[PDB]
Amino acid sequence: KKLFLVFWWHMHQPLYREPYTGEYLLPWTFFHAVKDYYDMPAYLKDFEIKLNFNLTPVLIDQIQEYAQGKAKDVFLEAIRKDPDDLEKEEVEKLIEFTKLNYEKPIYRFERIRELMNKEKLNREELLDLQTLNLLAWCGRTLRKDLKDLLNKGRNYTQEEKEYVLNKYFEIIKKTLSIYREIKEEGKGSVSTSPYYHPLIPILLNPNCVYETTPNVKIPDFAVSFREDASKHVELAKEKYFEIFGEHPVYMWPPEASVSNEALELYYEKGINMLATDEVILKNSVERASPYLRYYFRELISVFFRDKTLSDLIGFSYHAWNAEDAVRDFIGRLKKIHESVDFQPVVFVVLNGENCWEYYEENGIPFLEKLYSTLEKEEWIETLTLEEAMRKEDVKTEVIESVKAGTWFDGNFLKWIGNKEKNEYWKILIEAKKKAKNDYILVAEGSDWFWWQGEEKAPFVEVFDKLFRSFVRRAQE
Ligand SMILES: OC[C@H]1O[C@H](O[C@H]2[C@H](O)[C@@H](O)[C@@H](O[C@H]3[C@H](O)[C@@H](O)[C@@H](O[C@H]4[C@H](O)[C@@H](O)[C@@H](O[C@H]5[C@H](O)[C@@H](O)[C@@H](O[C@H]6[C@H](O)[C@@H](O)[C@@H](O[C@H]7[C@H](O)[C@@H](O)[C@@H](O)O[C@@H]7CO)O[C@@H]6CO)O[C@@H]5CO)O[C@@H]4CO)O[C@@H]3CO)O[C@@H]2CO)[C@H](O)[C@@H](O)[C@@H]1O
Repeated sequence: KKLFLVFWWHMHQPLYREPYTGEYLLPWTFFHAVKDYYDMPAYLKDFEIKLNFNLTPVLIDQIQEYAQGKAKDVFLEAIRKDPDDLEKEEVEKLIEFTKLNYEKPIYRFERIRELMNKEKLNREELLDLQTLNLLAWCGRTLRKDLKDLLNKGRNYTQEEKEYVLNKYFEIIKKTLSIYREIKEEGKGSVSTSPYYHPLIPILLNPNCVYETTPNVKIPDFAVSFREDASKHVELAKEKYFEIFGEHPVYMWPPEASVSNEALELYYEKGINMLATDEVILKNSVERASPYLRYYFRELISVFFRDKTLSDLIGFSYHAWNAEDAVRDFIGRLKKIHESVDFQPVVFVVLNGENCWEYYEENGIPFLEKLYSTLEKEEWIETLTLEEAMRKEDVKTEVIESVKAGTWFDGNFLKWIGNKEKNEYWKILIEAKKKAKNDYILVAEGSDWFWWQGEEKAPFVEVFDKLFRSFVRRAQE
């Protein structure tokens, strides 16, 4: 009797490329590419288990742009430049960016603490700040090549910094290939999402917000987004086929978001399986075991992730020592295993790039201990998505209706329902009436609405500038 364990690491970045200037206004795609997007699948070279990945098409577009040397990245130019050539504005952004990341364990360099305690910075100190910002995002693979520079800790030259950049761009150029490689070796499945990561249920039917939050106020949706919802899915299928050579039969719905109408859309577009959130399961059915393969109206397979295990990795285990966290994780799988007659299916689904920066050593002690330990538990079988979709010896159940929501509390309030978030929807609704091109699809990505109307964090104004630029460009 086995427990079936399915990791599904979701990788996404909204489009940071401003459409009028072509500049990448935040460097987060570059930094998560060099730290995580290559290195998360690359674990499969060293550990013989199954791990699955989701890549949004908008992320893939940006990785390709960086791999070609085409990406004009404003912050990265502030890193690359000799400090003598830095504008005052570029020095401020470098200092701001350091302070934002300063308490993260990946930034724990003695030299950074000293630099941030100085009132002014000369060229040598700025060179250190530039290079250490780069070295802080070093991924597992380059830890070996760059160990000399990591141990040096200070007194970096312009040529050492350019060496690090050259090795980082080599990593980016290999990033799409490693996803192809682990798929072709059978080591993991790769999925995608609707193209710009929108909230499909709201594009199809905004009234679905009332199923969980009946008293919320939303704008007047006087235009249809339903064919845009189709286009997001259709364009992602085309991109996926081009990159990976298959029609996608599974997709990750952005923010785990589902509704009855969204499930019908996915099925109509040929999607046979997806996953979503446990809170949605509990909001929708009575005997709500998340260890079953569900069939929505006998038409599309639906797994519900184990929210606790997914949240433990995402939010809690960063502060634990690696042995304790892995013992706790395995102990929780043991409890699941002993609590049921059948072979349970355990989906662990979370973002694959955002949590590691809070773990000691960028999560490498934790993930190496976890994957090493899973390799030796005979009663746990890690599965690809294809295997989980087809495994015959699992328990199943038919489900006829879901309560629309997302993995944020089972509802849509992170993206709609207050004055500021509603103002973005109103802008989009008005722009949709005059849209002439697919930049209206870009503006439907969930991220713009996520950041809107929150407490003012650094660079939040950049997301707003991008959103409105795509909305403006869509109408021309
Ligand atoms: O809340 C305040 C916040 O303050 C601090 O966080 C700081 C960061 O420390 C700082 O670096 C910066 O954030 C940067 C970030 O570093 C950049 O990489 C980038 O963020 C990207 C991100 O990297 C991308 O992956 C993408 O994020 C999408 C994501 O792909 C998508 O799946 C979804 O994911 C979030 C989801 O919507 C949330 O509900 C939650 O998910 C949880 C649920 O909460 C929970 O209930 C549970 O069951 O499951 C869920 C899954 O784990 O978190 C998910 C993120 O992991 O949406 C996001 C966002 O759309 O794109 C973003 C960019 O859009 O840019 C940012 C901003 O510059 O600044 C922030 C804030 O200042 C603090 O350390 C942190 O803990 C606090 O949360």
